[PDB]
Parts: sequence; C-alpha cells; structure tokens
Amino acid sequence: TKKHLKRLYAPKDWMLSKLTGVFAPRPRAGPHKLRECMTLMIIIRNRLKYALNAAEAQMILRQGLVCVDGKPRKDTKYPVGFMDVVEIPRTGDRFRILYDVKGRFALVKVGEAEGNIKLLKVENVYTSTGRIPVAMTHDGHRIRYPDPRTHRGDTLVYNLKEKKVVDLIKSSNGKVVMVTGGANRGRIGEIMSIERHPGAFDIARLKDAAGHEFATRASNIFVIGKDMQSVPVTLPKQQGLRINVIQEREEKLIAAEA
Amino acid sequence: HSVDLTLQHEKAYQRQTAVNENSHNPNKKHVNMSGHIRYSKKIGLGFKTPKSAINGKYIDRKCPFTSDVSIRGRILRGVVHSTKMKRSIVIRRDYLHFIRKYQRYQKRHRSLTVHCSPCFDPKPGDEVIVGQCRPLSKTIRYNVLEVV
Amino acid sequence: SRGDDVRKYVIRRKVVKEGKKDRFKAPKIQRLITTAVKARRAKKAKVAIEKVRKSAEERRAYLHLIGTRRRAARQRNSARRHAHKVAAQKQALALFKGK
Amino acid sequence: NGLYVKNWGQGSVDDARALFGTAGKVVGVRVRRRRYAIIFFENAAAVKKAIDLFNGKEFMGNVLSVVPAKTTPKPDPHANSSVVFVSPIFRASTTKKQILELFSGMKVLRLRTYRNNYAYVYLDTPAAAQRAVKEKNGAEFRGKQLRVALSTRSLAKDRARAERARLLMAAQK
Amino acid sequence: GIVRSRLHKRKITGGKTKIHRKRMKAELGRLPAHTKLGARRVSPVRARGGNFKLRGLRLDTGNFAWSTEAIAQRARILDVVYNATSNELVRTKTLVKNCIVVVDAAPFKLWYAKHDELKRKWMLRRENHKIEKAVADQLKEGRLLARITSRPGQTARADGALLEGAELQFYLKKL
RNA sequence: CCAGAGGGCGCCCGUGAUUUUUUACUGUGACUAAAAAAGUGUGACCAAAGCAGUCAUUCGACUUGAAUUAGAAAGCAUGGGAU
RNA sequence: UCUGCGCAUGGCUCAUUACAUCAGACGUAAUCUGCCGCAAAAAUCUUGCGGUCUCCGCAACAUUGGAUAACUUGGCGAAACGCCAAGCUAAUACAUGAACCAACCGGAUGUUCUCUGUUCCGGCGGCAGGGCAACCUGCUGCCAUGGGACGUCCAGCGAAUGAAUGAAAGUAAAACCAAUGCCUUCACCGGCAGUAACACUCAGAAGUGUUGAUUCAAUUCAUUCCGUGCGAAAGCCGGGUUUUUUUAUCCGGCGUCUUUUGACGAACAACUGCCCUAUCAGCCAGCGAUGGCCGUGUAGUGGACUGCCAUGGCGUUGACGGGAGCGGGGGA
Repeated sequence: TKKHLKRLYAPKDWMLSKLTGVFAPRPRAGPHKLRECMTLMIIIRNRLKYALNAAEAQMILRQGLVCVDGKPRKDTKYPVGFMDVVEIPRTGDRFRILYDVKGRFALVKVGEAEGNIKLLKVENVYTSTGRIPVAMTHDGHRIRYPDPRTHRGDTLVYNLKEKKVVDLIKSSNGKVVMVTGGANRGRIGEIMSIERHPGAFDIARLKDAAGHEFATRASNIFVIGKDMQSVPVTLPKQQGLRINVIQEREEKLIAAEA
Repeated sequence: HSVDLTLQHEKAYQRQTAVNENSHNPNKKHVNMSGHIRYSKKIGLGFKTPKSAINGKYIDRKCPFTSDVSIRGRILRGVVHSTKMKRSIVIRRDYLHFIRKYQRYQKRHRSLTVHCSPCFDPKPGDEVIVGQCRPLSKTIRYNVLEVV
Repeated sequence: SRGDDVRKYVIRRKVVKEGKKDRFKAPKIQRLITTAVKARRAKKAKVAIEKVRKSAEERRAYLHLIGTRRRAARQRNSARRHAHKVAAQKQALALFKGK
Repeated sequence: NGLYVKNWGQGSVDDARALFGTAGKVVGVRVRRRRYAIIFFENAAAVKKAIDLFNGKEFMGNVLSVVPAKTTPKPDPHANSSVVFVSPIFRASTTKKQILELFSGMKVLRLRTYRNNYAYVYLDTPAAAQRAVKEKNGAEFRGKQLRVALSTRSLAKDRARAERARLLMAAQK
Repeated sequence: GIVRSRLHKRKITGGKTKIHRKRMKAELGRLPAHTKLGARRVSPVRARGGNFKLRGLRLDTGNFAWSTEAIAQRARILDVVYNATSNELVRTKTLVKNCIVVVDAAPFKLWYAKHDELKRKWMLRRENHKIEKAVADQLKEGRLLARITSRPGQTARADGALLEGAELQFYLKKL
C-alpha cells in the first residue's frame, strides 16, 4: 500500500519540475493506469491555467464544474487517459486528449457532435450468468455486444448520452492505427502484416504516409478507422509523422526571425 | 472389469481425477483408438502430443499429457545426465560467459531436476526440450515436453 | 393508538436566563413516517422492477438478431445448393428424353 | 433493393418531398405514376431499416404504406381463392376429417406435421364465409380454442407442382 | 507460530541458510482439524480475504452419489474401515478425503424402486440397464462401501461417491 | 439474379523426412522510470543554474516551447552464410 | 459523546544478510485484494382491520423491536491514558421483516378425467377349484407407439460433492424391418420430388465462450447450505409545486447490503549476473537429506507438514565452512 507519489517517480509526460515540493498527486484506481494518464488537478492547473495553486483547483472541481464523459467529478485526483472527452460548460471549451508526435500528451478542441462520441478497444471477451456475453476494455465493461459480435483487439464506437453505436472496425490489413506505449507512440500508420508467435509477444509491421515504415507489438495497436478519410474523430496538427532531428532543428531556426 | 497389478502397487487406488472410470456403458467417444476410457490433453505452444500418451496404460497426475498441469512460460533445452529416481530425471546444461576486461570466453554449467513422464524413457546424453510449470516438488519447476 | 399524532403530545421543558426570555426545549421525533416518507419508499420498488424489465428487453433483441443471421445463412446456402444441383440435373435428364 | 412507398402521393407535397429527399444526406425519392414512390437506399441492412422509418415520406391526408420494391405481392394474401387453415387440430389422436365435416364438404387437405396443430384445407373462394364464423370463434372440438385464417399460396399451383415432380421422377429412374 | 517456507530447511548442497528476517502472517499454518463421528460441530475461523471457512469436528451425516445413475442422496456414515494414509486414522474414526467408510444404504435402495402412467416409465428406464452383481449383494444386505471425496476439515461437511467394479474390488481384497 | 468445369489466393485442421536440423558471430529492428551523464534551444545583468519564455498598444498571438541519445551480461523477432 | 473512515502510508536508521538480497527479462491456468471505475439484481407470506377454534374472513404506501453512551445520583483509590452501583434517552449502531403487483425456461408426479387402445402373442394382475399359492384350469379388467386438460411438490445469486455439455474437418451407391416425415389417395393405398430445428400457443425467443494450452468461463440434472453469506438501509437531504405552510404530486442529489471483473496493491516462484579465502575438500538422512503415493494445512502451489516406500541430491567449470559487506540507479 502506497498513498504518496513523488516528483522523481512520476512520469515526464506530466512535465512537473524537480524543485517546488517533493510530492506529486497519486491518482486513484480508475479507468486507466498510473504509468500513463493525466490526473485532473495536473490538467487544470499546469495546462489550462484556471488554477495557480492547489486550493484554486479543488475550489473549481468540488462544485461539479468539470465533467469527463458526461458525469461531473468532485474529486481532486482521478485519472483521465487516452481517448476520453473533457467538457467544462462554463468556458465553452471541450477537449479530447490524445497522444501526439514526440510521445507526449496533447489536447484537441471539438464541437457538438464529437463531444458525445468516443472509441473503445476490446481487451477480453467472456461469458457471464444466463449465457450473456460481456466485453471489457480500458474504461468499464458495458454489456453484450452486437454491433456484429466478433472478436478481440477490435475497436468500437461508443456514444455517451445514450448508446447509439455506429458500427465498429476490426484489425485487418489496409486499415489505420494510432499507437500507445513502446516509445513509438504519437504516430499513425497503416497495417501491413501481423506476425503471430504462439505463447509469446505478437509483433506487427506497419507503414505510414510517404514511407519510412516501422514496427511495434500488437497490444500497442489501437485501431482508428478503415482509412484516413473514414476516421470518426479529429486529430492534431501533425498527422503522426516523425521527421528527422536535423529537419526539425533547421526549421525552428529559420522561422524564429519574426 | 478387474484390476491391474502392474498399475497398482500402492496402498491407495491409482486413477485419473478427470474422467469417470466407473463409467460405464460408455458415452463417447473419448477414448483412444478404442479401449477403456481415458483422459488425454492437447497442449499447445506448437508441441504435438506423443502417440503413446493418448493410448497409454499409465496413471500420472504430473504430466501435462493426462493431467491439469499447464506449461506456460520459459522453454529450455539441455541434455540428460542421470536416470535415477522415479519419474525424476536430471538435466545438465552448458553455455559460455564473457568477461569484458579480458575479451575472452569461459565455460560454465548449471543443472536442473525436472519431471519425466513414464511415457518417455530418454537415455543419458539425449537432448530434450522442457517447459515451465508450478512447483511439483521442492526442486522441481519444469516438466518434459519433447525428447530428441 | 393509531391515527393520533404524537407531535402534539411531546414533553416540553423550559429554561430561564435572567432578562433574556425563556425557550421551550422539546425533542425531534425519529422513526416517524409522514406523507413524504411513504411516497419515497414506494417509489424505490417502481425503479427496481423497471430496471429488470429493461435487461430482459435487451436480451430479447440480442437473441432475435442472432437468429435472423442464422436464418439468412440457411436461405443463402439453399439458393447455392438448389441452383447447382437442379441446373446440372436439368441439362442431364431433359436431353436424354430429347434424345 | 430500393423500397416502395405506397398510398401517397398525388400531389404538390409529392413533388416537394421528391426534390427535398434528393440527393442526400442519404436517399432520394423517385416519384411514380400513381400514389406511390420508389425510395432509393439499398443494401441488405437498408431494406430492413427502411420499413420502420418514415422520414422521406409525407402524407396529404393519407395513411402511409411501406411496401416491398415490386407492386406485385400483397394481392396474393388478400384475395383470389382463399385458402384456409385451422389450428388447434391434433395429428396425434383425434383424426383428420372432423375438419372436412365442420366446413360441410369441399375436399382436399392434410394435417401437418408431428408439429403440431394445424391442418390446411382448400374450400376454394367460398371459404370467405366459413372462416368469418370460425375466426370470430371457434372453440373445442377435441382440441382447443382456435383461429383460422388464409392466404392463397397453392392452389392453383400444387397440382402442377406434383405433376412436374412425377415427370422428373420417371425420367430419373 | 507455524510457518510454511524453505527458510528453515537446508539447501540442495547440504548447506544451511542464515535468516535476516522474522516471520510473517503471509506464511501461516493452523493446527489440524480431526473430524470424527458424532453430532455436527463447527469451529469457524477467518482467512486473509475476510472470508470465513468452517473447520469441521464430528460429522455423522453425509451425502453420497452414484456414478452412472447420476444422482446423489443422503446417508449416515456408520463405521470407518480402511484408510491408506495410516491405520491410526481408522481406529480413531477420523475422516479425510479418499477414506473408505460404510453408509446406511437406505435412500439408494428406495430410489431404485422407481428406476399409473409411471408404470410405462418403470419399463423404459429398466431397459438398457443393468446393475452390477458386486454392488448388488452389498445394496441388498443394507450396507455399502463408499468413499468420501470432500475435504471435511475446511468445509465442515462430508460428501462422497460410491464404488463400482474396478475401485470396489481393489478395496474389498484389502479387507 | 451467366451456368457448368478445372485453375489461383486468404483462414482452419489432419497426415507425411530414407532423420528434418542448431548455436557463437554479425546487420536491422522489438522491449526497457526519473535524478545523474551526453546533447539541441533560450542574453535568468553574465556565470554555477532553470525549463523557461518572446512578441503584440490589447480584454491575446505564438495553432507557444520543454527536441534527441546513451545504458555490461542475459532475454525477443527477422536478414547474412565467411570464419 | 455514540456512529462511519484513516493511523499497515509518510518519516528515521544499515545491525543481521551470498541459489541470501537485488537488477535486467519473464510467470501465477497456483492466489487474495477495502477505498476507486464500469455493470448487474423479477427468491422469500409481511402489515392493518374484524372475529375466534390454535384458525379464518376483509383490505394494502409496512405507523417494526429491544438496548447503550454523553447527563444526573451515590461513589472508591496515595497515585494510575485506574475503576464500580443505580436512574434517563437516540441511530445509516444493533436486531427483525415485506403478499398481490412481477415475466421467461425446465424437472419429478397423481390409482385426476377425457381424446383414446386402431392394440395382440406378452405383461400387470384381480378371483374361485386343487390352492403346498409350485403351478395347472376356468372366469375377468387394464396396458403393450400415444396427447389434451386439471391438480400437487421443486426452481434465484453465491458455495460444496457426483454425472453430462464445453463442434467437426481420412471410403461410395442400395434394401432390410422398427418407426416416422413429406407427396398422394375416398382410403393410416405404395414411393422419395420437396425438406434448419421442433407437438400448438414463440412457423429463428443462441444448432456457434475466450486462449498457444484448461479438470477454466458459462449451461443442464440430482443432492445439499442454519450462521460462518445476500434490505428497497424500515436511511438522509434538496428543488419545483398547492391553494389550505402542510400532495402518495413530480423531479434531482447523497448513502448502503449482495454478485461479477478491471488496476491501486499484496504474496509466491527463478532464466542470467556479482568481493576475498584451499594453512576450508568432501558436504547432505537418528532430528527430511533427493524423489514417489494417498492425505493434512494454507488465500493458493510445494517435504510446508504427517504416515508409508525407495537411495538419491551437490562438488576442483571451487561445494561446505570462514573473513569483509544492505543491493541497484550512480560518484571520483
């Protein structure tokens, strides 16, 4: 049992300093893990800057003014992972968090339609009392599951005010993917060949726009859509392309003139 | 039926947990070419069962081929050193080591005490391939899959 | 007995403070069922049953779906079968009684 | 297949809805000679959805009808002979011809199956009167409370069916 | 302080390990339950999940099952006869899993009657069936040999099975 | 809703080696917390430091920035055929 | 002051400690897991009125029950984060307990009656004569494919034990009787064109779980569960109404019992690696040392432990013993 987290045992992706206290908030058990997530008070304070310090944060949160997934959240700390939607009425802002190139969390801004749309992977599929089929994901169960039954590793489309499930998408060649984990995340690609190694980690081989193809595992893959015109959701300014270190550097120089 | 005297030697009666031997008018088929009823189990990881195990006579609750022992993790090789004991064989391994300062190699052995189903009977100096398991004895943590 | 209200019939007590006028202390009543209480309680078990029935509704729709798929399957693999068989047959025997 | 609205429209509202539904977001309404339209969205899921949904349809006073693609088929259940069938009536043990008796002749019929408790009988066109008694009930007759009803299927076709069956058989053997 | 570890034991090399730690509640034994014949007594304890278990003491009553008839019915354990762990356990009339004991027989005898309209069923069920002669002699006489297949120190009940040809002959020949 | 007939591909299983073959080695990828180390950017008045901050005469713009690398032995995938 | 939650975290220190710890890489199908996330839940003869025979008739939104602190009264003790008798009263404490409303699906059955046996050769018998009830004889009823109605007992979640399920994937055309379906006929006449399943009510209301692998998930049947499991807290607060403040009027926010599985954790196992010493060469079984069999114990795996049986295990590629020492990221 551990109730304390510290600044040097916390991820780099939150971008907290070495200095300025020796403690960081430990998010609770929730829809997502401790080693990837962004906790509430970290978002509000250190990003959107509607809080300057700890007291400020809870003086927002505890009044029910912040809502991930349509449910108001009183708690100071509570994790928010990949592919969630944060809606704070008072401003008129809406976020859909995501990863972006350089492996680091990013924030999109979305309108009406996509403030009710989400996506969910499938981790496992199992059977419960009365022969009722069940799925399990990151965030939550939810029950049965047609849209038409099928299989693990596939990706659904979930609506949050009520279920209207548009279809789903599967893991098959020529489709499109965004990545998590593995120091390869914040990219986007196609799906070429998937190697299967029994009893052992399963290795995928991918591609992306204008070549520079690559590879990862298969539990770091999260499907997005059939094609890159077929996407249900919006994406950052970068389209999941890494470009070379030298290219980047050079460009930053040339444009700095102002 | 009447009872063996070469599969029985113990104070208690030797039987398989899995399946109903009391059987009777047999409801089938579950059974092995064709013969009295028997339990046999197809483990994966790209290994294929012995012919022998399926059609066997023997009663073992530690082999993965007729019991609920599961083979899961690490997968190893080695050769045989000594056939002693009852169902418990002894593996030797050999492999090298590298010291950065000298930039030269060195030889070392380990050894392991593994389980051998009565289905196999491998001789000293034969190769073998084995599998990871839950503790079946104080030392014993592996079980044979496949002989060479 | 019953129908007779005990809000009326509470004990009162009284306390002095010199030149600050008195106050009558008397107790709140607990384990008390009003109008509000009864309504609230009853309401719960209406919620309860409803939820159950929703489950059953879902289940029906699921089952129905599966069976419709299986139905389509049957039909499709009839068409295929029937066509193959009786077209090849048509050729065969018709031409041996036209011979 | 593209589905078929019927029992609307005439019509100014006809024309209006016709060019409103074209050409997206889905759908478009291809207006037709009389009171009906073709409604084009087609796909195997499309034919199922299109039934129970009623956007892209208007009425001017009319009651809507959603009909399969061709204008053919509904007249066959409606009319032209009857022919009638009766359900409570055992295979198992209670005999057939109680059936025939009940309707006072005009023959041909069978019981079906080992499943369950209908029989089927042709009393031709005049069965319109017979069923209008027994549908409005109709009780026991070594059976149970019942219902009778119709649609045409065969006759006429059953006789020509078994004819063309026997023909095939003789050739075959 | 009863412990379950390899710490107090020797190495495979005949050496001896040195500790640097006390002992935990993670490792934990508790003293054996010895479950005899007599009126039901129970001695509930609590485990490491907050889940009780029921240490049984003295059980005279049972539940026993045919294989092949696919039933189970009650009975009363009468005497203990054979145990293969020790002869100690026999003499004390204690009960452990895979112990061989004696039962009332009555409910089985009863039920096998039934193996109006009923009169047809008693033909159809009795057809395609025989009962062992081994089993027969026993069942008649009013006592049977049965085997407890439950662990009756951690559930506080005894349940069992019943012995047909193979198993049965292996036991009888001891006696 | 161009049929019959062989072809060809994608999944799944079963049967077949007169004995099927493998590692060290090396190429390219997988996997692997910070602090520290290496390193890109930035006039904290230089500096040791720190991840900041710079413009705009306005109720904000940078769709701000916080790159990148290394990490014995062992483990994992896939190429090479000399020693 | 009662109640609920937390104090097992954080802080501080390196004494013990070399198949020990620890780092890299793996495993738990061998396991437990409060708070938190998401999701479920159709069991139970209760209450009021009237009479009384114990048991009934008549109604329906459950007017539940018994205690104990603070406080007061007497106090005791040298002291004591020591204590006693009596009198008072609470609950989201503790203890009870909810019909109809409220469904789907299956079992076992009645000497229930009515479609019926179209149905005899055998069976079950029921009676008398000889009756020793062995049987022979004569007499007699019912049954020998079945289905409809009516009645009775059982059925939930979770847990134990025993059966069954938990797909298959290695030859090709006819006749035989027992059925039985469909054609077909006045016909229960004699042949195979059509043909998911199947006795109505439901003409598709699961013929189809995941994994490299399961004695797993889940399903069906038979027996069981007694405190050591299962309430709608018999709970709390708002807001709009209503007109009497003061409605069974509607709406919302909290809180809690039980079940299921994620990650916050815990426990267990070990593929590879690490100072000095041979003036440390044999070390391990009476008192478990290596393995085997049935058990016991534990959350679970195991010589973890009992009983019984074998004679193994390790080592000059440094065992065993001793000396120095918390391990790693890292610093000079």
